[PDB]
Amino acid sequence: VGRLIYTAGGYFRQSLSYLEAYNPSDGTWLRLADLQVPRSGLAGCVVGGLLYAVGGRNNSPDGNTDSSALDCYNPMTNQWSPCAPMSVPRNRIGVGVIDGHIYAVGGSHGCIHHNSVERYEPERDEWHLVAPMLTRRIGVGVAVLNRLLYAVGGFDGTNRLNSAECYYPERNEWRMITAMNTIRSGAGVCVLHNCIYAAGGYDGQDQLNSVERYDVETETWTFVAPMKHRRSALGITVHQGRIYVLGGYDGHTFLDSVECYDPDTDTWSEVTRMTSGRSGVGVAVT
Ligand SMILES: COc1ccc(S(=O)(=O)N(CC(N)=O)c2ccc(N(CC(N)=O)S(=O)(=O)c3ccc(N)cc3)c3ccccc23)cc1
Repeated sequence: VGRLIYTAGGYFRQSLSYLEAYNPSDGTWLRLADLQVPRSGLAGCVVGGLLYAVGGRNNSPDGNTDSSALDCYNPMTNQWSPCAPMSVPRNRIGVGVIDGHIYAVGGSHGCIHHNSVERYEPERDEWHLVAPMLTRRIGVGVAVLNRLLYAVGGFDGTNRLNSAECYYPERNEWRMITAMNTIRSGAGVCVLHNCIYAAGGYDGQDQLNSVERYDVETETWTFVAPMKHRRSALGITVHQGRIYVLGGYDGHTFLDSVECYDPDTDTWSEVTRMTSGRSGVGVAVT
């Protein structure tokens, strides 16, 4: 009877179709309607209390194909419903919500490394392209803060990135903001109390466990306590003023651990474990 952390899809051995939700007050997991097609490297977001699944890579009998798909899940009806697909496929995608619109940002088609972002209008059920990013980004993290969209880290097709750019919908243009002190692709990026948090990811050498935040007051990146477990391609969300990071890859095993970050005490604790270790999930809280 509360807001829940949903995790859709993921990977373990092959692409996953699970939808599950976690209740933080009683620490319990719920099993909900599976995705109609299994996907990993998708992103999740919530608009108008609906759960949208964006992008990822399909796994199917035809083959493993990068997805263009947008699908919408209603917690009241426990039902998945297809919507209009994006202009292009996008694996390793990031998404953010501004003014009840979904921004699909970056991602990979084959090895087209996208730098185009498109915006979906739920009422109209339409996707319309907007200004493309300055940089090509896949495995990119996205965050919205004061109606400004941030794309953080990723891989441009040749380099792993520590830059981050910020989108002013007002002007429909992108500007580069201060780079992170760490190169992160596949990171977890969320907003919490006027900070963007980039957590884990891959710097090109090893999977990361460090966490840094961009304080927009200072437009500079600080380090904070690190996670207990290295993890790349994690899912991240914020719930009741704490950060949650779910699963991911450590270079060795597919994590099932869920860690919770208290900004007040600047510490991480492991609050639970998922039912199955996985990575590349989409996460949203409604
Ligand atoms: C073989 O073992 C597996 C390890 C992970 C998975 S996955 O389910 O999580 N998955 C599914 C997909 N490709 O769609 C993904 C894989 C790699 C990514 N990165 C590349 C990027 N950002 O471009 S990475 O930086 O995080 C990274 C780099 C190197 C290593 N060794 C590990 C991770 C992803 C980034 C965002 C979302 C998903 C990603 C499946 C098998």
